[PDB]
Amino acid sequence: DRGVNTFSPEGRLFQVEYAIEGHKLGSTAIGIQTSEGVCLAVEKRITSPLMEPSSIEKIVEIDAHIGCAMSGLIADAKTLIDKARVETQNHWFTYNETMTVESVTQAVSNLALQFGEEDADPGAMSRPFGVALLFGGVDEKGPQLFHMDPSGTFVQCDARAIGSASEGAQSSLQEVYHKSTTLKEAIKSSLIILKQVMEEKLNATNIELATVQPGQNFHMFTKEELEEVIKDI
Amino acid sequence: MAERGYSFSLTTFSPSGKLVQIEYALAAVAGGAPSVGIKAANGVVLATEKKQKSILYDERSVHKVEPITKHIGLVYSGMGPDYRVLVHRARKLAQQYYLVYQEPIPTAQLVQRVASVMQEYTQSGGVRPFGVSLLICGWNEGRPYLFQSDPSGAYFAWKATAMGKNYVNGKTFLEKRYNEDLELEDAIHTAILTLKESFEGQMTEDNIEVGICNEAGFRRLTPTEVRDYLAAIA
Amino acid sequence: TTTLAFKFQHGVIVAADSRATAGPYIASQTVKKVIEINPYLLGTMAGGAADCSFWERLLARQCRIYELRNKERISVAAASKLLANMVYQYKGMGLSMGTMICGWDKRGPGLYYVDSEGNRISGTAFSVGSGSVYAFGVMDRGYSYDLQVEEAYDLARRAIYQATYRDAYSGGAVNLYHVREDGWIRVSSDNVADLHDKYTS
Amino acid sequence: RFSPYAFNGGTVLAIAGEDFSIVASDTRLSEGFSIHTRDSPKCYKLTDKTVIGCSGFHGDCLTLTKIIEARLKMYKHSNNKAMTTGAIAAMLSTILYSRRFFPYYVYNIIEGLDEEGKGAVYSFDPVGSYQRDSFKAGGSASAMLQPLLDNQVGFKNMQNVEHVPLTLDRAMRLVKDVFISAAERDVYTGDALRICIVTKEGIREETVPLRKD
Amino acid sequence: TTIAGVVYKDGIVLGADTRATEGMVVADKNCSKIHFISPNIYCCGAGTAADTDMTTQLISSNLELHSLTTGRLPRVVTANRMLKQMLFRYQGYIGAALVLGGVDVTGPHLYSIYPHGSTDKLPYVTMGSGSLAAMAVFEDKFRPDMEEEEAKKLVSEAIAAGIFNDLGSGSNIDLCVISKSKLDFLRPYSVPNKKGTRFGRYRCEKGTTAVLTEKVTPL
Amino acid sequence: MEYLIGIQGPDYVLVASDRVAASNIVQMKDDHDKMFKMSEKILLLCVGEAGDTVQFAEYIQKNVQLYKMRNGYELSPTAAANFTRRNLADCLRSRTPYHVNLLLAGYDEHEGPALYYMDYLAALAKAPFAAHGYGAFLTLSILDRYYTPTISRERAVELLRKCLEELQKRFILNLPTFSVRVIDKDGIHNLENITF
Amino acid sequence: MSRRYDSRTTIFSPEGRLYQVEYAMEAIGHAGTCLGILANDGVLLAAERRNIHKLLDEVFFSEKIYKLNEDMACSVAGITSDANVLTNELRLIAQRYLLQYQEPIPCEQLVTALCDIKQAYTQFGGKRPFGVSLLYIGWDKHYGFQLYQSDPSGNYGGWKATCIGNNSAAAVSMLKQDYKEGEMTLKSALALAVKVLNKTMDVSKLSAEKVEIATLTRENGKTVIRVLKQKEVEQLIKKHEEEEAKAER
Amino acid sequence: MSVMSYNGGAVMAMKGKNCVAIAADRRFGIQAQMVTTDFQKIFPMGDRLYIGLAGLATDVQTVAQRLKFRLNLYELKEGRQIKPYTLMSMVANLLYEKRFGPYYTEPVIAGLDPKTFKPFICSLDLIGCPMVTDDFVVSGTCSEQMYGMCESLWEPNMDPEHLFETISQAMLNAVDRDAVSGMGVIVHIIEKDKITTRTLKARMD
Amino acid sequence: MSYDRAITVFSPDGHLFQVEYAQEAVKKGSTAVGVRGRDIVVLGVEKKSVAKLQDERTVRKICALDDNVCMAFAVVASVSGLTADARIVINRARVECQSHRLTVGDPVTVEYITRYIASLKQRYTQSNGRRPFGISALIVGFDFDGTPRLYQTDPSGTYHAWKANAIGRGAKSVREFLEKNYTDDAIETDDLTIKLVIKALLEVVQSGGKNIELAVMRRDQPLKILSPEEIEKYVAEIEKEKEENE
Repeated sequence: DRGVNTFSPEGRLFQVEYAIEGHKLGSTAIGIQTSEGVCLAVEKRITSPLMEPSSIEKIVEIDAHIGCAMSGLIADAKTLIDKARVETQNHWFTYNETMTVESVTQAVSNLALQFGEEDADPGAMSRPFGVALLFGGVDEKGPQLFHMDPSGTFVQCDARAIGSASEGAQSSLQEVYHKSTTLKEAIKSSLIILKQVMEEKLNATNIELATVQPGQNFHMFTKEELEEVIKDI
Repeated sequence: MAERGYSFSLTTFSPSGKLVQIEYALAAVAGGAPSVGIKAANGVVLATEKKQKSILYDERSVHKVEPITKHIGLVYSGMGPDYRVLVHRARKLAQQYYLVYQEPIPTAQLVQRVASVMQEYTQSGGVRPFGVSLLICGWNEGRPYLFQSDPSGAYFAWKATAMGKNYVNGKTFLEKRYNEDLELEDAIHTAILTLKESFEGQMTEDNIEVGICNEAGFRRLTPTEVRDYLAAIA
Repeated sequence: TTTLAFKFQHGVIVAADSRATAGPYIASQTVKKVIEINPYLLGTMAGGAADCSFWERLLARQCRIYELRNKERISVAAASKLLANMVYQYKGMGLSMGTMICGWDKRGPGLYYVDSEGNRISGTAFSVGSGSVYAFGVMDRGYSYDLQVEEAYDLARRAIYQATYRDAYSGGAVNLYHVREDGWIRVSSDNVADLHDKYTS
Repeated sequence: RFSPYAFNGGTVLAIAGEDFSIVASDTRLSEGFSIHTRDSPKCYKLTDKTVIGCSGFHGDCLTLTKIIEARLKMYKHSNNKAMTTGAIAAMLSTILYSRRFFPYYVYNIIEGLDEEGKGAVYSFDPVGSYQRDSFKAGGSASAMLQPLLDNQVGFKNMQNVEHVPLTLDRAMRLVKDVFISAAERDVYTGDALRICIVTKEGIREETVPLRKD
Repeated sequence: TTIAGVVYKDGIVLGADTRATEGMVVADKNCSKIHFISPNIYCCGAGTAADTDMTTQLISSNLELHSLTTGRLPRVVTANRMLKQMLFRYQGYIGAALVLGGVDVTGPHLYSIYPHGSTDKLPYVTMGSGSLAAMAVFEDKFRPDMEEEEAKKLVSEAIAAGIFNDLGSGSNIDLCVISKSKLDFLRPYSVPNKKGTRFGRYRCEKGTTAVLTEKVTPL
Repeated sequence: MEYLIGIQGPDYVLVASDRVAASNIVQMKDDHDKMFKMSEKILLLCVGEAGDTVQFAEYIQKNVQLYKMRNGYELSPTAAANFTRRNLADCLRSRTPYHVNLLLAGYDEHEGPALYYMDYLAALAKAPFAAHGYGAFLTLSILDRYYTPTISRERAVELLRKCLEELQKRFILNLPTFSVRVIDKDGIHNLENITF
Repeated sequence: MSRRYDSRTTIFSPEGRLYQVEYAMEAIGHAGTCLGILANDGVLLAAERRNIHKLLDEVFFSEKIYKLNEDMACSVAGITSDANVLTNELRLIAQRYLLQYQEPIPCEQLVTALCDIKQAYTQFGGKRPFGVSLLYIGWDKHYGFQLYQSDPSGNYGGWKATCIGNNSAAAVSMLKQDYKEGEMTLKSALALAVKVLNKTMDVSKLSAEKVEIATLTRENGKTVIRVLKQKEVEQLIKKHEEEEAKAER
Repeated sequence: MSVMSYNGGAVMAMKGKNCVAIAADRRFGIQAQMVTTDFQKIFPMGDRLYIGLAGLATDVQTVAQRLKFRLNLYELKEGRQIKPYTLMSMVANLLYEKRFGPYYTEPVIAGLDPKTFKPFICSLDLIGCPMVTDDFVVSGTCSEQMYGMCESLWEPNMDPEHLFETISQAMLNAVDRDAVSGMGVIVHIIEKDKITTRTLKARMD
Repeated sequence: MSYDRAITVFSPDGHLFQVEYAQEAVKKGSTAVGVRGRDIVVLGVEKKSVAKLQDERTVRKICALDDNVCMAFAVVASVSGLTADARIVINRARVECQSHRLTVGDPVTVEYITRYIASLKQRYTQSNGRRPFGISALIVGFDFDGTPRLYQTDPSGTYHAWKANAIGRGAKSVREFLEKNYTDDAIETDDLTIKLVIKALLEVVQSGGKNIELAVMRRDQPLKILSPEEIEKYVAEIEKEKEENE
């Protein structure tokens, strides 16, 4: 046998190459930075009407003006989000004003790769998480969308997609989405791209949208708002 | 000076449903020196073979037969190093008990304490169990007592027991030679005979150690006293 | 029973009344300041006295509740803000104390008002106040205060109370910051000076 | 206030006046630890950017510990938050020190005088126990009201029109600074040597030594 | 309170003590043994406050036991001194125990007096309890500073008898503990100086001064 | 420490307990609408009494503990058992840096004798009894019950014992206390009793 | 090195069992008969005494009947080794509960504290589970008389009558056949238990060296924990033995 | 078993010895210092239910210490058949008290017990920091322990009857409540025998 | 600790092994159904394997975490009850519920417990030498609102609210029969909700009232675990209703 910790002759670690694949398994999430605000769209993709569609969430709040859509293993991401909630309010106690998209994202990413399978502390990871997070909000600086990877490489984006359609969708965004496309048009761009990975057509019970716009706090779109974008796709 | 330890599964159950390590530990004690313990009900007598097979060993203070405390002693069979830490550990428990109560630790109480240690060595990984069977003796609270603790961490109560090589024959010779309601003198005589029935042949007083236990205390007799006994036995 | 952050309940709102003050009561270290701080839009509080101490405990209260309210999508109550502050402050005790905050929110069992002080007192009453000089004030106010006063009706009540209070009070360099809280919102009625309201009323 | 026991005294008196984008901070030019003043030279004031100028005075042991720290907090803030040091740096530092000094009682009043990294001028006053507020008058030391008044009367212009009928200009504040320092020597007997006034702008640091009158 | 001495003679070591063990200057108990027998080799006299002395002897006895068995050397009084000094420091110099450790090594018999100080104190011949100087002062007086064993044993017993006479706190039997390193002869009655008057006459009473309305055995 | 005012009169028709609403800091009353008998469970009460602040503190921890046994056992916990467990918990807190003397007042439903009140001293002492007072006031009220005792006493007679006390309390006691919450407890629910 | 040696017996299997608990389950079956039956005035335990020689000291009350508290008692099926550490730990837990609550501890409360520890070994750590399954008998205020069984990961089940050990299926079916849910008294309850032990065990007349029977009986409002002596046991053997004799005819 | 201080929670024990038995009287009151309002709650514990130790004074330290000791007693009792002697418990108590620092547990112990099941009697009393004393005469214990010992040594014929003794010891209690003030009213006698516990209720003022 | 040997290591399949091994162990058996009503939420498990000699009163397979939070569990094998495995999650969850109620004066919601289950599974994953529990729990309870809720969790730690769900022995099969039975009247009438749980359990294998145990919660009032005698009466009335519709 050989370990998993080892570097391969390719020049990459095994555990990490697997973790990227974990991102690819889940549901697709689109986070678009427009200069009118930042919208995050995610597919519900429900298979049963007995479910209550409000409680299927994959947009969770890091902050009260930053929203986050997450992709890959839904469970694995949730822990990172739990630690993020404590930091944003903590930031309020110390600085006396609310956390930025950049500050929160770099701090979670340090934890992302730490892995030592044997002879490493139980207060530290044995394996990396297979989640890609999309932190999208507008903060003191302005609309910012930052993308976080399970490899712990953070980069600033304007349009990013992650999940099963991740490479396909990301290329397709670069095409339609530009900074000569308005916020409502970003919502239309995401909906079209969403359909190949979805098993059915787009509906207001099969998307969840939330936009954080200047001068406003995070709003979870209501059934009427979801339905107005459904009418024209 | 950098380690976390390893704990791994050779100390978990096999498919047979018995523990892989315990059987091997029992094999270590079978290979050992034979050791008999007899409760007289007039004192407890424990006998072992002094020898280590070269008699260039000083042993006038180094013995196989060691007092733990004022009237409780251990005699062992099996592994010498493992016994050394168990002797030292057993004393430490005895003195801890001695601080609180004023009486030295009972044989009944002491074995459970020792048993936990035997248990850690089996159940956690990266260790292995002690391969020493213990004959624990005392006279306390108006009755003389003999206990057995085998290497697994079981303790068994016997009134006459034999160990080591030909543990089976010793138990049968004890059944036969020793009867109930006999005295202390008779007990002492029978143990040296069980050791004759349990590895046979030539004996000197530097090939045997005999120690007698009373409320006066456990003492391992001097080389001369043991010599007189030899002549009695066949 | 004391000033520095004080609240009395009504159905329609609660009255939030507070002081702008710097330092002990012997001199100010500034004149311009508002010590009034909005930790959450649930209500406003702000004190004085031992300055680091009030800000510290409220900041913990603010952290815990806000995270829980914001993430869960369940509104935190009067009872919850009070329980966080209480649990934290006794532990921290021996590291200066003097927290005087008034907790408000509307709950399932109707509107609830709890008064949080740094002794570890947690009180509901007609009007309560924690800090210093309102101790005298609760006496006149109770008479002129109904169990349920309307917001407009309540604004007129504050103006009269105050206008006599400045005449009695000899603390200068203050403003009366008036806020009415309509539940899980907080709006500022007026931030009128204590020197102005004696002339008006 | 308090009479030096907890930490060594080092006297000194701070006056602060905020205008609209020019703020004068003055404290005496001395390093003390003992009743006598060691050397006129000081490093009580430390600048972190042209955007922010901090003054820590009193006890010299306190003064060096916090001021360096403030340089560390600035560095951390530019990296993570991505806002250059200024107002934001100021609010953060006053909380951590004021916890540190106040159980064993506070003998330094640090005053961050700056502009925010988004703009708007702030002058910030701690008592010694955590508060931050924006002010247009400030008095800080044991005599935490002796300067405060002049800035209240002259800057605010509340029952006053003979320092200015409105509010002071840059030219006017610097004229007033020299005058105020000459006055202080008369009342407060805990000074020796020279009084140093630093005028902090977003576009010009100014320093002037002024002899004790 | 207590009156204890142990001696270095021309034989081995003779410890002398009055019986009574007192919680302060008042007797908690008028029975038992103040000079205590531990393991076979170690005897310790006790003096000063009762609460501090009994427990110190007991704790050191475990430590000394471990050291004796492993080392297989007989206990040394210098060794005994170091253990009491280290233990008593651990506690932080709480309570008053003037302790008399005395054990026979393979060389001479060696006797030490350890006061509560946590000192490395080497006597010549010592008496403890009360005031350390006050008890010690007697040894210089009656001993010529070495005489035969039998003469010395009558001498200690006589000097200790005088302290019992002078200080009424000590009461009941005077015990002499002749200590070797396996022989502990505990002679209860070396001298009885005083004893009580018989408690022959009652102060008993029939029930008509206090009565009983129960006699039952619960289960 | 004892300089509250509680009385609990145990009978097996009812148990009547009353307390003042009068938690006062400074010169005026912080509580004067909050009830001073706290609900551990729907048939069980703890009444914490001592310092004003320490009272609220004792209850919240205790509340979690009672409910937890209810969950664990899958029946209502034994009264005897709870009362002893509330005594171990108050002694454990006594060790801890903040010294807390707390007078607890146990109301429980037991397998016998009927409605039961188990009595708690500021010696942090659990005691089975019938006829109890808590606070500085314990001393006079226990004595009044002693002249006229009944431990199966009907509700009308309970009002008479109460009223001789209330006029005395108004003029001779340092607690004139016109603000009181009085409740009488049957084995199923809390009923509110007249207040003088 | 270290993982390779680790046989990965701590891994979950797809089916939803732990390999170790299953292998421990077999360790209980090799070992002797331990059965507990519920009765309506007391409750009784019958365990196989496996220490027969003519030279026995009897330094313990029994080597399988353990009084855990002064209101609980238990019997053993499994390995004596595991039983000894475990039996001590069971005593600290029973005894602390007795201090706080001051009422006899539920049989259910007693299995659960240990369970965490059992589970801990199996899932992770690579530590063996205990080789004994314990039948706890007790009376607690809340339910009245109860019997609880624990398994090698601490899986619990409340039972009126249950048996584990050697010829566990035979003993439990037989006992199921005559008695179903608490149809008998304390007197009759000892006679069934010895009868079952008789069939299961190789000696088909038994003595008191072969069986050891323990009773836990609620007398004058207080739980009495007594290990019955050899003399009492012979009386119980003659009663079942005689009942068997009539059966044939 | 053991407690904190001496009369700061009442409790006073006196023993007279009979050839067969030991008689022990104690008031049955309870509550701190002077007040002894309530009367139902114990101070004496059983450590074999034919051997007892009693520590006397504050109830909090009485129940916390007594229970925590019982756990260790019990484990030893079950383990070794021969349940721990009189002698073993006096020494156990000395070591357990000295061990603490915070809230110092200084009991004045009265051990009332014949040893094991055997018919050999013991009575003993200990000091506040309770170093052990072997004795087989007579024992009185409490804050003023020395007063009860003096008087307990003077009263008996030599060894009165067990019957005669319950009546003496009850009268010994009754005079003593008057000498202190930290206890008074209600008196319980436990005649402690080698095979039985006779509990008798003495007449109270 | 010294044990840090791997039990979970990440797969290129984009999963965690244990979690998937657990998920199939809830496919293969231990039917647990829950429906959410309009005053009351009822959860039911089928099997305690009452063979007519076992006790029914003291056995709990539905455990009250709180007095307004309760969970019913499942995951089975040859080692059929994984009660032990559940018992850990149950004890830590019990303290946490109570703890949340001390700090935050709102009664603890099911949504808090569900995030807490998602983090416990995960935490066991990240720690060296440690493995996720096999349990799936149907977390029932009441919020601040007093609104009845039924939430369901999976062995990974992902939660959804659902009006009615069935898991065990064909999760989808029991749920699609039960889907017809979920009507506006059924959710409104409390008595009809108790029958809905029992009616689902009956589809896999019919009869037994002792095998079926269900626990009921009404408002923020404490958990009441129903007598088996109450169940037997109820299965008899359910069987006749099936003949009536059909």
